[PDB]
Amino acid sequence: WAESLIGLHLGKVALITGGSAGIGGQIGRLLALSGARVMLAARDRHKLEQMQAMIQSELAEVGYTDVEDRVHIAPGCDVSSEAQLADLVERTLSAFGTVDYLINNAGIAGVEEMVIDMPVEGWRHTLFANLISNYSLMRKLAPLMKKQGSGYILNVSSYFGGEKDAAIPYPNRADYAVSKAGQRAMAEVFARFLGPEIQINAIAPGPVEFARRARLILENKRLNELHAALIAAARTDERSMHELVELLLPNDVAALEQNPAAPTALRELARRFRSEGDPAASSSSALLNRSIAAKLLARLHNGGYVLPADIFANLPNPPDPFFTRAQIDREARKVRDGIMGMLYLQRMPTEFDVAMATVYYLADRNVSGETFHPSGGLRYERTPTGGLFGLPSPERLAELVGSTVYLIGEHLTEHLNLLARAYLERYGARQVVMIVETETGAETMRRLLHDHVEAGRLMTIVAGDQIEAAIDQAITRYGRPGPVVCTPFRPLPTVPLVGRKDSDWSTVLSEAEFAELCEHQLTHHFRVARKIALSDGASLALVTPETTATSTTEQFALANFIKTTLHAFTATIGVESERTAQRILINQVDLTRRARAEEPPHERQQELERFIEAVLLVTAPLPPEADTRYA
Amino acid sequence: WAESLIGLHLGKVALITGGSAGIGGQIGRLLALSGARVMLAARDRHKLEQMQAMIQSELAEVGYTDVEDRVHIAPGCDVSSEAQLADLVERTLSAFGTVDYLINNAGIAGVEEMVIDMPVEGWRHTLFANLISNYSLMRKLAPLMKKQGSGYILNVSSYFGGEKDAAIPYPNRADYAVSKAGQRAMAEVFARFLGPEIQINAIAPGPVEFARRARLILENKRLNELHAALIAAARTDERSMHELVELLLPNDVAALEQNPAAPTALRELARRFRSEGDPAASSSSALLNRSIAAKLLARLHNGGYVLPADIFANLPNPPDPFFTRAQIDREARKVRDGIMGMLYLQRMPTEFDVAMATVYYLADRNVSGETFHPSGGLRYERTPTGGLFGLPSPERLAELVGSTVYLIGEHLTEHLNLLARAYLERYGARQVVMIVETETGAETMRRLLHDHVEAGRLMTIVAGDQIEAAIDQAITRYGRPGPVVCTPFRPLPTVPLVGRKDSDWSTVLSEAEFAELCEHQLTHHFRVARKIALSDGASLALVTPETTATSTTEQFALANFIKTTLHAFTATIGVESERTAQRILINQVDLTRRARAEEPPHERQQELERFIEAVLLVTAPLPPEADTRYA
Repeated sequence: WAESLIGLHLGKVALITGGSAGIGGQIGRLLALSGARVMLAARDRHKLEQMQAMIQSELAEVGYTDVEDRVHIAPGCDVSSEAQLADLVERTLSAFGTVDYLINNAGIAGVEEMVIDMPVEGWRHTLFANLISNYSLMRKLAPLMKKQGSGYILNVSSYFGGEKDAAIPYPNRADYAVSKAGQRAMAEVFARFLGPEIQINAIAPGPVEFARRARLILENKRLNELHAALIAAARTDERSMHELVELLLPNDVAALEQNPAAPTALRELARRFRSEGDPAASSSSALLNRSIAAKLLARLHNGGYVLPADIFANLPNPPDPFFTRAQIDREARKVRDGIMGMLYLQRMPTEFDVAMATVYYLADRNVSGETFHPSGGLRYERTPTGGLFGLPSPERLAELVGSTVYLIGEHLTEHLNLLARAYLERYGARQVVMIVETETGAETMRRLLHDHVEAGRLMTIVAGDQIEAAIDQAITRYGRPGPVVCTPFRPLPTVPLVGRKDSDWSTVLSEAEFAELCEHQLTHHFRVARKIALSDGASLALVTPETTATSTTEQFALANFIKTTLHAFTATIGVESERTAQRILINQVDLTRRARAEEPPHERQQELERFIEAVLLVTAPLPPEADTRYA
Repeated sequence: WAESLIGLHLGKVALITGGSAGIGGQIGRLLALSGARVMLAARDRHKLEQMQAMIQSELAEVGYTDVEDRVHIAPGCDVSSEAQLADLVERTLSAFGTVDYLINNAGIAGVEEMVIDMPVEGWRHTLFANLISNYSLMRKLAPLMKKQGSGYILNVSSYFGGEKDAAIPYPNRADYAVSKAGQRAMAEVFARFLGPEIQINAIAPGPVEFARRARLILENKRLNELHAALIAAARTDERSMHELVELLLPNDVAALEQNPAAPTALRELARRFRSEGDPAASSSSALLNRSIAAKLLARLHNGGYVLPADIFANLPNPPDPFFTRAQIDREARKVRDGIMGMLYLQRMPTEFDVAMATVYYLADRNVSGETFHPSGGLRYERTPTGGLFGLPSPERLAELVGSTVYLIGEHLTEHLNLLARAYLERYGARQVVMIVETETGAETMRRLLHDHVEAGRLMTIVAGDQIEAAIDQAITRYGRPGPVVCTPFRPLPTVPLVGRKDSDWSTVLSEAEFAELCEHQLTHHFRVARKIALSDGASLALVTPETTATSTTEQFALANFIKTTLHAFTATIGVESERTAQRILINQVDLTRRARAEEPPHERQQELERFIEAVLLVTAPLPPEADTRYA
């Protein structure tokens, strides 16, 4: 079966991260059979050694000699560590000389939580492991590729990283989805710079070849239903969140339902628990357990709600089982049937087959900037990214009277000034809280908005790199937001994206600068979305970098990289929020365009008004339902 | 070099249309080397025989025996003819038994004109040759594939057929672009029905490996500039189009520029010809030649303008050269440099290389509904298809007072009623001309709109299958349109899209019914767009079929097929119109959605209002420029 492969990649040197198992192991195996010398990098030494021994044995079977020279390993390699990536490249070049194929295959599942349960450092770790590592190894290996005249970079992405002009939501997986989309976007925007010498493509396989995860889903559902009901009740109830949570302390579903003084949101939730609950499960008669309570308390504390850390210290523990085996097995079959039901071909691909298709694809010298699907044929949700638009309804705009608006930004002073004035002057917002990065940014906005500052309608807060603490200041001092608009603090850098063939690339976008780019243009939005969703914001517009007719070709590339990658975040958290009955509406407003000629004197003011209308379209709330006694 | 290939497809039977040359010939060649028995179909017998002889010789070289049994040909095969497709399938099954791989490769370039110069029968011929042929061969070969448990359909599409969620404009090639997009859309929507037994995918290669075409471009540019200026002048000049064309009869650029009584549009055009013209070319001193005049006369006659057929009979002939060799060679280099400048890899792929990548791809058993790019890495324009939107500006809506609106449809009576009322009652349109297919449709709309009928604001015309003649009736009797809205006359069919494994497929969507689908859901819109652009309509909304919660799964599939395929048309004619300085704004409004659960009692009226707003957004004209003496 290896006859088609032998010789296909003879004389190539390949580095495969995550090479000890899964798709990466099979790509390493089949590249070796096809004649390439391979360096397999992974964290676990023992698994790598077994893989290396298996491959070398198979090479000897089909006639290669000196097989120890053809398959090397790099154990203990954590691709999230920049120092270890340098060590890996040094080890590889010492073994084999120049690398022909960089197979960026390593990937961690990530935090596996909803955004509002996702620690910021956990999100960052996923980005370093799954996305920044890919840029870093390219940055270390592309100079030698370009010098020798040929090279190939393959980022092993995922179907759940989306496609060129559409985003794919991956609820409870926003960090993973963003890193996958970033892998594809890196190929899309770096191809023109890396050509003609170097090809760069992504592969995005679909599903490839349990009770514990199902129980977690049910525990998460209980958490979401409680959190949404408490957030909603605190919105329209005179009682504090502290007083509302005290209603849950008896941990008695029927008693809460029957409490005439409990808010309707909580009473109706208790009725649902009793009706939809399995009578053999204690979740049908108890509101929560200690694990759910602690996670709920963290959500509330992370949303700026004030309540004692020991409020659940005397919570009665429901007896096992909280969910029955029947409930858990039912959810597990639902998960499995959902995944199987995606497959047009009704059969799960193997890792071997996906690797074989990838190894054939690597022979194709005429593709760059593409995302190849070695398996696919999937019925799954899809959100085409952006377009023509208009203004929202007059009744939705009338809902902005008296609102509290947060605006976040620094560099886009003209946008921030106009947006503040539109909310305040056109739609009678009560106040605008302007959250900037630095004192210099604060003074700039205060001068641009001096009239509204002097009248108490424009407040400024300096966030620095502590945006969550700044939002807590806004919550405490000025009240929770309705609309929030989040723009990046920083402009895009202007450094080269590739080096000249005979240069040392010393001025090219560094590994650290790429990480800084992700921090200011992706993580910035995730932190705001996380905090604002937790803090009961009504709507949130995420704004991507601006490009103008004077932007450089590299800035256009990076803007489109950010636009594509952020659309995966926006799509995912949108579906997460909808499916969990959070009310917050999260949307993305793009300021950039792919080509320079598409940029706007008069067209400038027209472009700024279009931005204003797009933001109003996604931040103007719906009017409440009418009083049924009269209308 | 064939070592990787031998055995890869051993025992497969493949039918390749367009198999005598180009990519199809190389796919046939490499499939044969890989062990498949191949039937090569093409029109020219001699070229096919040479290809067959070359392949058989190569098979004998690498060790196959009885090579005449491995490579057959089907000469004189015109895939645009349904009868010849039946003959081809009978010939193939007689030779080889069941076909494993259908390689739908045949394709003609098509009409190679702008939509407004494109004969309707020429458009239809391209659809039959390039798109309907693909369905017809699938319909004849899929039953045997499903019966034996395996099969593969590959539609050889093009990069200029777009991608899953974005359209790619191909000006002067709308018929080709639509057929290419339809090939991809057929794979996308039929995959779920054809699985698990049958895979269906498309390939969309980019450019693969002149003075005459450049001269045609320059002649077309002269045509476009004259036509746009005449159309514009007739709009605001008291003189008839007949009288305006008489100003061109001296065929003297300088005299027209200097004529104080000539409309400013024509005087400024003549100045441009003199300034931008090569003084050694007679196009700098003569307005047109007899070839351009005849094509211009056809445009005007096809737009309902009245002027004698012999109006250019005494036109002075400009001496050669009309365009200089320098001008022609300059345009030729511009065309070439444009295509080369697309390639990220700065090198043109060969037909052999694209075929090799396709033959490797055919081994992948885990992909269906995909579009594989065997070459790619292209910097080219892209229009992401659809989304959130709003209402247009109040000043744009005020421009609708006194307008003449055409509405075209029959089945969507509720949409047509509401749209007519919105234009008439909300925005003070002067009149609405309702163009339906049948008398029964006319009486239905007349009853729904009886108040506006009785008041002279709603006129009805019955078009049958002669929509162009019906529009001429509207032009003559009621005046030229501003906004036009074009909806399909017919609903989508409800027949099965595949048959049961042991059935004869007698109820499955027939080849004729697929052609009828294209006529009513694609050609219908092309004919209207062509006629309305020629007739100086100000805007045109193309509306795709409606789906509701009661639509069948097959109707959802066909609606998305039409939506994807029509977006290629809309994108192409949009860019064509913009690049040639036509003022007409053409956009697409989609009524369907991919999934059934995404369909709307109350949500129904909300969905209809959204449709109204989308149509107003693309049909409300811009206000004119203000009088500079005062503002």
